[PDB]
Amino acid sequence: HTTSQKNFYDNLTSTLLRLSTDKIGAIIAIENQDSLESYVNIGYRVTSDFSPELLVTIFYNKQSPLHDGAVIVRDYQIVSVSSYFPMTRQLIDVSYGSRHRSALGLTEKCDAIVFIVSETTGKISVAVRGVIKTLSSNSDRLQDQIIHYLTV
Amino acid sequence: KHTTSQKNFYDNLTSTLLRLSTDKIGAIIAIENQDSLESYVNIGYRVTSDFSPELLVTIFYNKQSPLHDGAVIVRDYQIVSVSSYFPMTRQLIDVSYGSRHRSALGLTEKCDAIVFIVSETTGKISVAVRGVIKTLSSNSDRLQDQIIHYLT
Repeated sequence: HTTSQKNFYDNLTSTLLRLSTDKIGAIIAIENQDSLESYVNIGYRVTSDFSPELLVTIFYNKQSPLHDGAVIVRDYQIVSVSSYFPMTRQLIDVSYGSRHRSALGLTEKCDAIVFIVSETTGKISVAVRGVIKTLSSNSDRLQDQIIHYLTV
Repeated sequence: KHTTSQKNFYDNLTSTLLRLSTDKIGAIIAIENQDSLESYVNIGYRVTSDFSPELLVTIFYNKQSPLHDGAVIVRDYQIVSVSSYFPMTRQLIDVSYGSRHRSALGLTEKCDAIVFIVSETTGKISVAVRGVIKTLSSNSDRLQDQIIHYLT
C-alpha cells in the first residue's frame, strides 16, 4: 500500500540526487495509464524492483549501453533500459539537451511522467504533458516535488 | 532444448567468463537444473533478463554496488536473480578456498545446481558440481567444450 509507494519515492529521490551530484545523464520514465509497451520493445527488457543498487550498476558504467537511453518504470518496477523516445516538436530553450527533448517528446504523446538529470549541470528536471520544469537539488524539497508530480 | 537458444547461451557464458577471468573480476553464476533454486532467488535481488555478457560484466565489475557480491542465478538461459547467497560448505577443506568457492561447494552438496566461479585474486575459472570443484581452462575453445560438458 503506502509502504511500496513510499519506498519508491525514497528510492527515486535518492537515485536522482546521486546522479545529480555525480553529473550522470539519465532519463527515467514512469508509466501511468498510457502503455509504453512499444518503447519497452525498443530497449532491453529487464524486470526488477526499482532499487538504487541496480540503477547504480547500470548508470555508473559509461562503457555499457545500458547507461544510454531511458529507464521505463511500471508499477514501481523497472521494465526496460536503453529505450528511446520521439523528439519534441516544441521550440524549447537551447539549454535543454537531447535527453530533455526526448522526455518532452514522449509526454506530448501520452501521460508518462519523465525525470531527467543533466550530465552537464547535474540539474534535475521533470517533463509532464509537454511542460518541463526544473526541480531543486535540495534533498528535502526534491522528495516533496517528486511526490507532487507523481500524485497529480 | 531449442538449438539456437542453448548455443547462444553457451557462447554468452563463455565470453562472459573469459572476460571476468582476464580482468580478474570475482564472480559466481549458478545454473538451475532439476532442483529448484527459488528459495535462493527470493533471497537475492529478483532481476529478470536475457543472459547478456554486457550486463553480467557491469554486475560483477561495478564495485560501488553490492550487486557484485554473491551469485547470479540462471534459469532456462535467463537471469532471475543477482546477489543471492548460498550456505557455505560444512566439509573441512583447504584454506585457499574463499567465500565464493565455499558457497558453490555448499550449494552443490545440497542440490544438482552447477555453479561457475571466477577468482578475484587469480582470475581462474572453476566449476562446482555435486560438492566437487575443478579448475577450467582460459582457452576459449576449451572453455566452450568444458561448459557444454558440465551442462549436460
